[PDB]
Amino acid sequence: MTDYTDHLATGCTTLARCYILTRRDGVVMGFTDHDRDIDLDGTRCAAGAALDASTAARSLGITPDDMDAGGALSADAITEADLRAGRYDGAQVEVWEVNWTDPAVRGRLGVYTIGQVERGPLAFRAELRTRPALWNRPEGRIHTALCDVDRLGDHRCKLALGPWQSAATVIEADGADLIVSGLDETASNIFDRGVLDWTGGANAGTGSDIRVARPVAGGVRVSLWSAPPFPITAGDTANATVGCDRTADTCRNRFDNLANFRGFPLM
Amino acid sequence: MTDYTDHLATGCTTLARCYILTRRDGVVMGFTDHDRDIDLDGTRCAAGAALDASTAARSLGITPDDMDAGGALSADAITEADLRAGRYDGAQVEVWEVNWTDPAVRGRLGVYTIGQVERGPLAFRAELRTRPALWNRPEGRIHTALCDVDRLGDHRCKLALGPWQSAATVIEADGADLIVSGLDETASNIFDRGVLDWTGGANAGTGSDIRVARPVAGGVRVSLWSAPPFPITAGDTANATVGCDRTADTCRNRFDNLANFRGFPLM
Amino acid sequence: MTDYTDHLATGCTTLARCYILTRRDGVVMGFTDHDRDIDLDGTRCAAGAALDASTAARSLGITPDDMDAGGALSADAITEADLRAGRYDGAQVEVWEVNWTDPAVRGRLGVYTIGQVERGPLAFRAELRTRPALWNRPEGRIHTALCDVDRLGDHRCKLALGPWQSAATVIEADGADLIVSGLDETASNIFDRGVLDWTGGANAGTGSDIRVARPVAGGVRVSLWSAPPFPITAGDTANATVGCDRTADTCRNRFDNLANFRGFPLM
Amino acid sequence: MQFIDVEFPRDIAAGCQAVLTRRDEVVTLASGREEVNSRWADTRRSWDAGLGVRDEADLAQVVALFEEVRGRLYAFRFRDWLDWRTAATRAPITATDQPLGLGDGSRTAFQVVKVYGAVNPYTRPLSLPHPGTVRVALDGVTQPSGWTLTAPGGVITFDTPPALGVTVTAGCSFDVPVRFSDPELAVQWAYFREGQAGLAQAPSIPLIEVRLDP
Amino acid sequence: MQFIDVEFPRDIAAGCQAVLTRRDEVVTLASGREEVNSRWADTRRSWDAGLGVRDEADLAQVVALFEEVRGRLYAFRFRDWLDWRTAATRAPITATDQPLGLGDGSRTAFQVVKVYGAVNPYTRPLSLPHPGTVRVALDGVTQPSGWTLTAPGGVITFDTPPALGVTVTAGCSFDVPVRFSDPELAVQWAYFREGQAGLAQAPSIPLIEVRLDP
Amino acid sequence: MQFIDVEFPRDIAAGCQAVLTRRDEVVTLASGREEVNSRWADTRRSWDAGLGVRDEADLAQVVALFEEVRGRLYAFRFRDWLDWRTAATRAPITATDQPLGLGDGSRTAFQVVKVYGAVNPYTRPLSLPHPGTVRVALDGVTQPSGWTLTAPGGVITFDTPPALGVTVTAGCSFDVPVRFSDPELAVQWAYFREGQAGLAQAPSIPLIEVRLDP
Amino acid sequence: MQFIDVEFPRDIAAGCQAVLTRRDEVVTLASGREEVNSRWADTRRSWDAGLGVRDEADLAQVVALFEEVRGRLYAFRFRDWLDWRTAATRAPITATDQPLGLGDGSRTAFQVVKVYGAVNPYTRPLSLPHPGTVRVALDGVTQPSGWTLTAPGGVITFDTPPALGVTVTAGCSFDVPVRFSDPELAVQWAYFREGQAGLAQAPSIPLIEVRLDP
Amino acid sequence: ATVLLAAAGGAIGTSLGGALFGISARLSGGG
Amino acid sequence: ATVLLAAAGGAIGTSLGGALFGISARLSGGGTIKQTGPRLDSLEVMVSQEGTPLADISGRVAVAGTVIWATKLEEIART
Amino acid sequence: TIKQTGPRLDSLEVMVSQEGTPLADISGRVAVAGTVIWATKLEEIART
Amino acid sequence: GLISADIDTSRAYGQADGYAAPAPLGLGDYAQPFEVALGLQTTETGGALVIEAKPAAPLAADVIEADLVDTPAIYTLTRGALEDTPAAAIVRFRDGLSDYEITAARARIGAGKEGGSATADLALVLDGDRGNAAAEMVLRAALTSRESLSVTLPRSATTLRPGSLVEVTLGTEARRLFLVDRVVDGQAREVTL
Repeated sequence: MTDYTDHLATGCTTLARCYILTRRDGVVMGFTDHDRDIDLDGTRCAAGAALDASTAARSLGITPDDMDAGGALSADAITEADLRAGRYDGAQVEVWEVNWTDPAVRGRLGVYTIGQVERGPLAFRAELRTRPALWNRPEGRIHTALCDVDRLGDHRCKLALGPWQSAATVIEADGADLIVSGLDETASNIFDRGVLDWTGGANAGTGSDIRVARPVAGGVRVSLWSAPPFPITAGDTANATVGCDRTADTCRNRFDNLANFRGFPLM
Repeated sequence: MTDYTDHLATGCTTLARCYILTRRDGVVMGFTDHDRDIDLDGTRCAAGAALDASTAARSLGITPDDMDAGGALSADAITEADLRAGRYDGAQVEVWEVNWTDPAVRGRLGVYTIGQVERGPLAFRAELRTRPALWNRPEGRIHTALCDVDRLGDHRCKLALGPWQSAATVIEADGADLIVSGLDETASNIFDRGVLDWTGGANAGTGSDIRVARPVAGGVRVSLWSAPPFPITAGDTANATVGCDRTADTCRNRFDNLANFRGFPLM
Repeated sequence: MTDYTDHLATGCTTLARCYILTRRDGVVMGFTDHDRDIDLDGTRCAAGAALDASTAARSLGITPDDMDAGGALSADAITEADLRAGRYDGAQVEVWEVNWTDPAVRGRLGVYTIGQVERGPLAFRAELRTRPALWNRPEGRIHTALCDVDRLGDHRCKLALGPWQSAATVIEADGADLIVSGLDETASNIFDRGVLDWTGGANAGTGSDIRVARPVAGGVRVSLWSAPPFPITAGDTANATVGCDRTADTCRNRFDNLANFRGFPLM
Repeated sequence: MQFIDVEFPRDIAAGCQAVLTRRDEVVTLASGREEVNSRWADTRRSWDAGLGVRDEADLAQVVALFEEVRGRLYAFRFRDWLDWRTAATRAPITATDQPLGLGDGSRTAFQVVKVYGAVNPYTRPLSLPHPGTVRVALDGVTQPSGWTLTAPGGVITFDTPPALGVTVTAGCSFDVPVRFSDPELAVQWAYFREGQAGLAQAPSIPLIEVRLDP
Repeated sequence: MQFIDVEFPRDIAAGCQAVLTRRDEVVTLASGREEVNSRWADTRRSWDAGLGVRDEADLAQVVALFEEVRGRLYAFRFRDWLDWRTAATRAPITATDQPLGLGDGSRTAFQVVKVYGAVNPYTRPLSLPHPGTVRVALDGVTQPSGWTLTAPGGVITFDTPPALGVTVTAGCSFDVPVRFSDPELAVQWAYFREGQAGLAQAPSIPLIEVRLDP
Repeated sequence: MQFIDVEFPRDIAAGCQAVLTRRDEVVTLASGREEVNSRWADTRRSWDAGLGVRDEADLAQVVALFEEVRGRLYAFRFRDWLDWRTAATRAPITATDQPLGLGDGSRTAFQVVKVYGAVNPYTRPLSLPHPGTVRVALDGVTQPSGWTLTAPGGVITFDTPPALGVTVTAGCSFDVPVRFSDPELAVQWAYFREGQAGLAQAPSIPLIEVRLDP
Repeated sequence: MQFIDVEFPRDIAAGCQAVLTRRDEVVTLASGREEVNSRWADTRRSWDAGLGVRDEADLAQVVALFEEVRGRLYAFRFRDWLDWRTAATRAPITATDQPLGLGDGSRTAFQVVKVYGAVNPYTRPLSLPHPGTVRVALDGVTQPSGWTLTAPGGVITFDTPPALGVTVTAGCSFDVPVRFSDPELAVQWAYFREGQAGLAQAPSIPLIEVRLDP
Repeated sequence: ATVLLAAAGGAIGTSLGGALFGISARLSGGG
Repeated sequence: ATVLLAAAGGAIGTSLGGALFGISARLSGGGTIKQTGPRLDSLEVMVSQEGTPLADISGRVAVAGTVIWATKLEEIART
Repeated sequence: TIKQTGPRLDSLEVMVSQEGTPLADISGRVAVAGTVIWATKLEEIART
Repeated sequence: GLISADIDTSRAYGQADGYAAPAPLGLGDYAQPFEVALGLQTTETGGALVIEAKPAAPLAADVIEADLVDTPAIYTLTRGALEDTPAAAIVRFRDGLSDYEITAARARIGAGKEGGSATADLALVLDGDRGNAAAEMVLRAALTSRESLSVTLPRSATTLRPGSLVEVTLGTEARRLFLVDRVVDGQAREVTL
C-alpha cells in the first residue's frame, strides 16, 4: 500500500480494491470494485455486481468495524438459498485495496467478516463486522455439575469415541423426523441428543441435532431438533453421532471417562 | 364485517366506520367516519368530525397500542369544561367498522380506551390506549401496618356502614372550604378524612375527600382535600361519609371489625 | 429592567445588552450586542464581534442554562493561546441587559460561566453554563487513611509552612523537566509532589505540579507532572512549594501537625 | 343550519373558473385489481372568482359582501348558471325536465335533486332552490300549489302525499351554498383619480361549493 | 370481476393524449451491470382527456359520465384509436390481420390477442372486442357461426374445437378498459349566457389504460 | 453475453441528441494538487431519441420494437453514424483508416477498437462491427479472408497469425449496444382520424450506450 | 509535478466564456464587523468551452482531446486570450511590458510573473510561457542568449546572474494550465450525412484555470 | 437573547417525546 | 389519516434504530471505552454452590473459592 | 422535575471495617451505626 | 477463544501482581481494566492486534495544517470543557504488599484546577509503589486530553491509523502532540486529535 500511497500522491491512481470474500463453506469471490475485472495474485475479482461502499466504517478496532456494504445481489456470485442456508453467514471478507494502475501493490484496508446479513428482492445488505467483534462475544467459561464434556472427542474431553458412532442412509425424507436405514436398534437411543452429519447432499457433513433417536420398522426414525438445512433427499448418506446427555451419570454409563469428566456433581 | 371482507375483495366498499365512544358518564357520540351520517346496529352515529390522524398502530395486545386519533373539536360531541372535569376522561371507544354499501354488517375493528388528551383552542388530539395498558398498571398488593378497613363498605373490608353515614346540604359555597348544614357537631371530626359526595349538581354523588371536618357556627365547615370539580351551588344535596384513619386503634374504636382488619399493629 | 419592560411596552426599545465577561484572570470584556459601543456604568462595551445568542433557554436554575453563545471569535477580545492556557476557561460572564435608549436601566438577564468551549479557525463556540451547574459538581467529602490536608496552608490544615518553602529561578527550559537554580540540595525532595508557581512570565504564580524534584548539577532539575502552561523562559522567577505526600509518616516527618492532620490511617 | 343568506351576484360570477374534486379512490395492489373506497363528500366544486367587478365601486360592493360575511360566518349563497337550468342552458328549464321521484301515497316530501349521469347517477341535493323558478308537476297535472318548499331545506312538501305510482316532476334554478377557501381577499382595483380606471376583474377569489357535513 | 362497461365518447377521445407506459426495468450496479427485474403484465397506456369536448353541453355529458362511475367504479370503456385498427389507420382491419392462434382440436376458446413486436412479441388480450368488428377466420375459410364471443371476456369459443392445422385469425376494434388516474377533474367550460362561449378543451382529465385483474 | 439483437433504425436515430459522461475525477485538496481517481466505465454516451418517426404508423413500428425488448431484455443494438465511419463523415471509411495493431506471429485475434486521441487515446472496443463494411488489411496486402470476425465478439481472428512486425489495419462501421434508461416510453403521435397527422418526432426516449460489465 | 501539456485550440477558445474566481473573504459578525480570512494563492479563472467548435469534425477533435487526458490527467494547456497579451488586445506585448524583477547579482532565475493591480499588486507566476513570445530584457539592453527558459517551469535562468541595478523585464503570451471542472460533456453536434449539419457550439464544457501545485 | 435551547434541550425533547409515549435476549433477535 | 404509528411508535422505531445499531469518564472527556475494575477478590466468600463459573485467576490473587464436593458431614457426636 | 429516588440510607446500617467510605457528616438528628475506626487491636486474655 | 491471531504487545507494558477473571467475556473487556491501570489502548490492524500503550509514543506523524487544505475548517478545535477534573481520585485496588487486600489510594490533582471529585475502583492487584502513581498519571494525562482538535486528511496520506500518535502543526502555533482517535480512511479522512 506504500506504492498505493505514492499512486495517490502522483494522482495517477485508479481504484481496483478487490473485496475478496471467503464464505463459511470456503468458496471465494473476488468482487472487485473496478469495472474491469482484475486478476490480482491469480485471483480474478468480479467486476460485475461488486458491493461498493468503500469507506463504510473505518476505525482501528477500538470500535469494532462493521463495514456496511449494501451490494446488488448477483445470483451468480451470491445465492439467496445459500444466504438462507448460512453458508454466506460468517463469511470472512478480506478487503484489499489494489490499484488498476499497479496490480503488485495490494494493501489490505481491513479484514472483515460478514456478521449481519440482510436481503431484498434483487439486492442485499451486508455488515462486515471486524474480527474483534466476534472475539468480543462472551463465552464465560462456566464450570458446573453437568459434564461440560459436551461435544465428544474435544481436547478437554479426550473421548475415545470410535465404535459407538455409525453411518446410515436415509430411507424416508420426513424433514425433522426423517426415517433412516442402516442403524441398529442398539445404536438408537445412543444417538439421542446427538448429531446426524450428512455426508450425502449439500450438507456434506453438516448435521442437524437429533432431538430423539427412536427405533422403528425399516431402520431408525430420527427426530432432529430442527429441519435439516437444504432439502435432504432419501438415500443421502449420514454419519450418526453418539449423543451424550452429559450428565455425570450418563457420561459414566456411556464412556466412564473419569479422568476427563467435566461434571462436578456434588457440593 | 365478514361480508365487509368480501366487499373488500370485490372492491365495492365504502367505509362507514363509526367511532362510538362511551365515557364514564356513558354518553355515546357516534362520530362516524362516513360523511353522511349512518345509524348502525341501533346506534345513531352522527357525522361528527371523525378522529383521523396518521397511521394505524396495530399489535394484537403483545404491545399495548395507543391510537393517536386527532379529532376536530365538536362542541356538541365534546365540551372542554367536561374534559377538564374528567367526565370525558377515562372514555372507552369501540371502533366498529361498517360499510356504507352494506349497513347490516358491522364488526368492531378494535376496542380502545382514551388515555392521553391534548387540547388546542379549536381542535383536540387523543390517544386510544388498549386495555392491556390499563391492566398493566401495578397495584402491588402491599400488606403492612394500617387496617384495610380503609374505604368503608369495601367488600373485603366488610364495614358495617349503616348509622355513621349522613345526609347534608351546603349552607355556603367556598370551594374547598364550603360551609355545610345538616351535620351534627358530633358528626364533625368523625367525618374527618371522609368523603362528601354531592348528590346535587354535576357531581351527582361524586365527592371530594374532606381533608378536615371542624364544627363551626352556621353548621360544620368542611375543608376538602381539593376544590370540587365544577362550580358547586349552595344548597346542593350532599351525602356525608365517615373517614377511617385506618389506625388499628381507630379502626377498632370506630367499627371494631376484627374479622376484617388487615392490621399488623405489633410486629 | 423594570424600565426596560416599559421600553418594550412603549415599543421605543433598542437592545444594548452587554455581555460583560470576567475571565479566570479577571480581565473584563464588554462584548455588547449593540453595534454602537456603549459605555454603560463607566465600562465600555464595544460590539467586538459579540457572541451571538439565538435560541433562548431560560429556567430559573432548576436547569442550569448553558447558552451556546458561540460567536465569531474576536482576536482582540479573546486569544486562542489564552484559551489553550485556560485563562479564558472558567470565565464568568454576567449578561446584563441594557438599552441603548437608556443606559441607566441595566438588569442582569442572567449570570453565566463559560464552561464548555470549542474553537474554529476564525470562530468560536462556547457554552455559558449557569452557576448552579458548577455548584452542583459533587465533591463527596471523602474521609480516608491519608492526610486529607491536601494542599498545605489551608484554613483547615493550619500548616505552619514558612521556612521550608523557597524561591528559585529557572536555569534551563526543558518543558516538564526544566532545570532550575537557586534551590538547595536539602530543598530538593521536599518539593517533591510540590508546586512551582512561576512569578516570572505569564503564569504569574501559576505552577505546574512538581512530579519529581531530584537534585542535579547547576541546581535542581524539576520534573513537573505536566509541561508548564505558556512557554516558560529560562530565568523566569518561580516559587517552589513544599509537597507533602500526605502519608501519615510524611505528614509527621515534614510538619507533624497532629492537631490538624485530617488523616485517619491506623485502624 | 339556517346559515347566512348572501347572494353572489351573477355579474360578479361572470368570467369565473371552476374545478371538480372527487374523494373516492383508495386503490389496491398493482396486480390490476383496484378497490374503490369512498369516504363521501365527493364531487365538490371549487370556484375562483372576483371577475366582472367592473369599476372600483362595483368591486367595493363585493368587498362589502366579503366584509358582511366576516370570514364566512355560516355559509354564503352562490348562484351557478350551469346548475341553474335543469335542462340545457339554451333550453328552457321545466318541471318536466327534472323528475324528482314517485310518490307512494305517504311521500309528502321530495328533495330537489340533480341526478348526474344515467346508469348510476350521482345525486346533488339542492339545498337552496331559487324561488319562482320552482315548478312542480304531479303525474296527473302540473301542481299550482300545496307543495311546501322549504327554501333553506330544499324540500318540497305536498300537503296531500302523492298516491302510489304517481310521478313527481320538478324543475327549478339552483342556488348553492359556498364557503370561501381563503380568509384573505385578493384585490385588483385599478387606480382612479386622474387616470381613471376600476379593474374589471379582480384576481381569483377562492370560494368552494361545500357539501355541508351533518 | 364483472366490472362496468361505459363508453367514452369518440369525439372526446379525439381530443386525448397518448403515452406508452412500460415497467420491468430495475437494473443493478452502475458499473455497466444490468439486471432485468420483472414486474409482469405491463405495457399499460397513459392518457389525458377533455380536449375533445367541443362545447358546454358535451362537457356536461362527460362530467355526468364521470359522476356515473362515482370515481372509476370497476372498469370504464375507452375507445382507443391506436389499438382500434389491427391493421393500419389507412388500412381496414380484417380477421386475417391479427392471428389469434392455432386450434389443436381441443382449443375451444381463444382470447383476442394483439401481438406487438415480432421476434419476441408481447401479446395483449383484449377485454372488450368492439361489437361488429369481430370477425373470426379459419385457415380453410373465414369462420362464421358457432364461435361464442364473450364480449366481457374477449374470448371466442368455438362450439366444436378447431382441429389441428387450422389457424384462427381474428381482427377487431379495441374497446380498451380504462381507470381514471385522478379523481379531480379540471373544468374549463367558458361561461355561456350573454357571453355565449363554451370550451372545446377541458384540461387535466387523466386516465390510465387498465389491465384489469380478472 | 449474446444479448438480444434488435437494430435501432437509422431513420429513427436521425434527429436524436447525445451527451458524453466520464467517470474519472475524485480530486484532492485546495492546495492546487488534484488527484485523479478512476473507477473505469468512463466516457459512456447517453442518447435521447424517438426523433424522426414521421407518421404514427412508423412510430408504431418503433413502439413495437420497444415492446419486443420488453424492458430491454439483455442489450439492444443501436447504430451510431458518428462512429460508423472510421474516417470523417464525408470521407470514405477504409481498412487503412483504422489501424488495429501489429501481429507478433501469435496474434490471431484483433479487437476492433476506436482510438479516441493521439497522446493517450481512450480506446472504445467495438462489440458489434457492422457486417460487410469490414475490411481487413495485412501489412503486405489487403486480406480478403481468413480473418474470422465474431459479430457478437467484435474480434477478428486470423486463421494464420500475422507475423512479427506486421501491421493490421481494419476499418468497419460501428454498431453499439444500448440499454434504455427509462422503462416508460414517451409518445408523440398528434392524432389521426379526421385530424390526420402522425407527429414527426416522438419525445426524447432515453437510451444509453452502455459498456457492458464483464 | 511533471503534468501534461496539451493544447486547446484557439478557435474553440474563441467560443469559450470568461469568469473570474476569487476567494479569501469569510468576514466576521454582520454587525459591521469584518475579518479577512485568507485562503491563499487564489485568483483562478472560470470558463465554459466548446462554443467555438464550428463544425462536427472539429467537435470530434476536442472530444478526442478530452478523451486523451481521460478526465483531465494532470495539466491541460489552455490558450487564454486575456492573459495572452501582457500589453493590450490592440497593443503588442513586449519584454518591457511586464517587469519580471531586478537581478541582485545572485538572482539567476526569474519566473514570468504577471502583476495585476498597482498599489497592492497580485503577481501570478505563469506555468507555460507561449513559445516564441518570450523575450528577455535587461535595463541596459534587451537580453538575448544565456537565459535558460524552463518552459514547464516558467522560470528563466540567466547563466550569469544579472548584477544589482539591472531590471529584468519579460513579456510573453500566457499558455495557462487548465483542469476541466466537470467530467460530463454535453454534445451538440447536429446530425450530418443526409442532414449535413454540424454545430457551431457545444454547451456545458466547464474548465477552471488551475494553479498547479508544484 | 440566550442560546442552545434548540441545539441541546430541544433536541432531547424532540427525540424523547416519541420514545416516551411510543409503542410498548441476544439469542432471541425479535426481542 | 389513521391513528398513531409514526406519531409515537413509528417515531420510536426511527429514533431507536439508529441508536441501537450504530457506531460501536468525566475526567477523560473522550470516553474511550475502558472497564473500571470491580472489587474482585476483596471479601471473597466460600459460596457453597459450584454452579458459578470458576475464578480462573491469571495472576496472584487470594480467593476464598467455591466449595466443591464437600464430603457430606461427619456426625461424630452433636450433643 | 429532576429527582433522586429515595435510598435505604440509615436503616439496616452496619459497622464497616473499610475506611474508603466517607463519614456521614449529619446535619440533623439521625442514628448512625458508623464505621469502626482505630480499634485498639484486641486483648487476648485467654485464647482458648 | 481468540483464533491465535498475532497480538503485538510491544507497545504494551505494565505489571499486574494478580488478576482474576470469573467469567471470560470478550478479550477486550477482559483487558479493559488492564488498559486503564497499565495505560494501554487496544487496536487491531489487518488482523493483528496492536496494543498501543497509552502515551507509549509508538510513533508520531508530523503534518502541516497549511498543507491540509481539504476543508476550510481544518482548524476547528474540539477543546474540552475542563470543568470536571477530580481533585481527589481515590482508587480501590488490591494491594499485594498489604496481604492482597483492597485499599484506597487517592490521586492528587496538580495545583488548584478541579471540577468536583471522581473515584475509580480497580480490579487489578497492584503494589503500593504502583498505587498512587498510576492513579496520579491518569489525572494529569486527562487535562492534556481535554485540549483537542479536528482536522481533515487527504486520501494520499494513508499513514494515519486510529489510535496512532501525531504531531500536527497548528500553522498559527507549533506542532502540538496529538493522538489520532478516529480516521474515516477513504477519499476524505477526518481525524480526531
